[PDB]
Amino acid sequence: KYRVRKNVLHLTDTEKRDFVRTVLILKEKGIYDRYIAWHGAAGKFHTPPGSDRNAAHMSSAFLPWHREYLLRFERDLQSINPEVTLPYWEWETDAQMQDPSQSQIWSADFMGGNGNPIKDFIVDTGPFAAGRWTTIDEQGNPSGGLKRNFGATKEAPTLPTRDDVLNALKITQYDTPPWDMTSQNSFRNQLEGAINGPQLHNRVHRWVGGQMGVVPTAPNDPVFFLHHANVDRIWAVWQIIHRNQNYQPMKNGPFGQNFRDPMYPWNTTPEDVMNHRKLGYVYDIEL
Amino acid sequence: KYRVRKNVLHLTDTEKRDFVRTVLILKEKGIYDRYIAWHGAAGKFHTPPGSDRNAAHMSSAFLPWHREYLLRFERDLQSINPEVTLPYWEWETDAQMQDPSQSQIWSADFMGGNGNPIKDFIVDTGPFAAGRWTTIDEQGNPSGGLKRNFGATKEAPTLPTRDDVLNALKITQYDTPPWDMTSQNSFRNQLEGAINGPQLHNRVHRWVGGQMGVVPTAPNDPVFFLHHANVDRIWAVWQIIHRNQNYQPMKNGPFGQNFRDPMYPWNTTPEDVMNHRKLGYVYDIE
Ligand SMILES: [Cu+2]
Ligand SMILES: [Cu+2]
Ligand SMILES: [Cu+2]
Ligand SMILES: [Cu+2]
Repeated sequence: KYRVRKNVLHLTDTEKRDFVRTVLILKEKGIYDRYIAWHGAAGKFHTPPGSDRNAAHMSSAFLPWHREYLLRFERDLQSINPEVTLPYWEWETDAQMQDPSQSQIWSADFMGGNGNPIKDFIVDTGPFAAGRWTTIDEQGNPSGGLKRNFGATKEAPTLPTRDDVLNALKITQYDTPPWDMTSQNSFRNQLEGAINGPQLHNRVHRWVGGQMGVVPTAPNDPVFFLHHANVDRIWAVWQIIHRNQNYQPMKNGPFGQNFRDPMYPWNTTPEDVMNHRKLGYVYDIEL
Repeated sequence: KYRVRKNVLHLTDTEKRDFVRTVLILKEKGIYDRYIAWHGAAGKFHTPPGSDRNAAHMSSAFLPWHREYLLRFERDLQSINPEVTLPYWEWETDAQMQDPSQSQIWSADFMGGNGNPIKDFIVDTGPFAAGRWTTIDEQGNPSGGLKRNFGATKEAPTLPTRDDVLNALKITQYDTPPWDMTSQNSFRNQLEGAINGPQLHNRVHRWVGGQMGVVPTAPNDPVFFLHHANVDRIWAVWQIIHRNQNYQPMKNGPFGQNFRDPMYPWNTTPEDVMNHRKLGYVYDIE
């Protein structure tokens, strides 16, 4: 319960500065790119092979995989600066703004702003602007700078709402057979946002555009973690509320999606990460 | 010094059988694919990005990466059957055969044969023949069966010799800057076989052909692990010959390559695996 994960909006200027500084060190040290590689690597690991499901997306392990991912990332942040925890991007409240792109998350002392359409949507402002921050492609090579294009798409013009989130929280079953993009009455599939998609998680990715708009390049934007922190938070809340509903499938799902299978590229199981508090962190709204 | 790793040729018919069994169980359970994927994923992790070095090859970590690789793989074998250990293919003595394709390793009770020249060099004999063993491409999709094409290439018509190995054992330095394939007087580079390549390690791969001959697909062929078992043994010998040499670079190389850097996709450092005996295994003949 010790590590407290705060809403981006409640961060002090000092906190915002400290977080960015720590990320920039993770980048400079070679560590940040391991996260990009791990995420892409899970996308190529299909469960079972030739299925549309993979280790991190399109099936039950979507939630615990990303939880494990953020935890490792946070420990790395911590090892540079023990005062630093992983903030979350409460995007359903940004959604309530007349213009969500005016959110303070996108300020130059934080994430920086939207892309420059004269420079093919290259991010120009903030700590991660072209020149200060280099990106990698799906092959592991430099790809020339962060891009963003907020709301550009027809299918994802807006961020998910507070009501979308509340409706997902009403769902009873964690997941359902056949444990994929077609599952119904599935919290997992709901939060992930395949149900009449893109909705919720998938929608945020789409809305941001740039590298975030394409799954294998998504972690290239540091806001990927802030976004996923919000997803992980929504999930933790679902668990608090539905205390007897456990992870599914317990067994006899595809290998890698069961409660006790390891989650490639790790040996970590969904069981290992089910109780977030046990992992050493808590979300501010729990207090 | 408890788990002992044997020469393929010294295995009993039943050791061979149980090894084959255990591999097949690993495949069926989905665990084998993790090894294919880890290996391909580390091949796309360049250190630094854009360099020709990657986490697992063409730089210093090649030896400790694969040692860690086989360590985890053998543990997985063990969890199915505590009697099964990783054998090693001693390809330099096989090279002394008139026709190395007649080595017992390729018998039908073990690894199976060379590919069938009529059926696109699809392997059709042994436990891993098409219809009995599915294979996977660079992108993780099914791909239609094991292939092999022994000695079919101008660049590797033959396996490496006892003398190739003996010579590599003479190099004084584990490795040398710039910690890549151009490294001179480098043990790691010699063994990997980029010096006037393909030699040794590189050569064994090209000689086998099929999935073995292209690095991101190589672990589709179970013979990968037997080959790298031998590479690992060879490093083990060298370390004993040069007892006062250590791993390099200790701190000057790219991140991922230094003594206490983690080796993607694991947190394991080279340091963690410098002592194979500490890891819980020894090779028959030491
Ligand atoms: Cu993801
Ligand atoms: Cu995502
Ligand atoms: Cu390799
Ligand atoms: Cu190899």
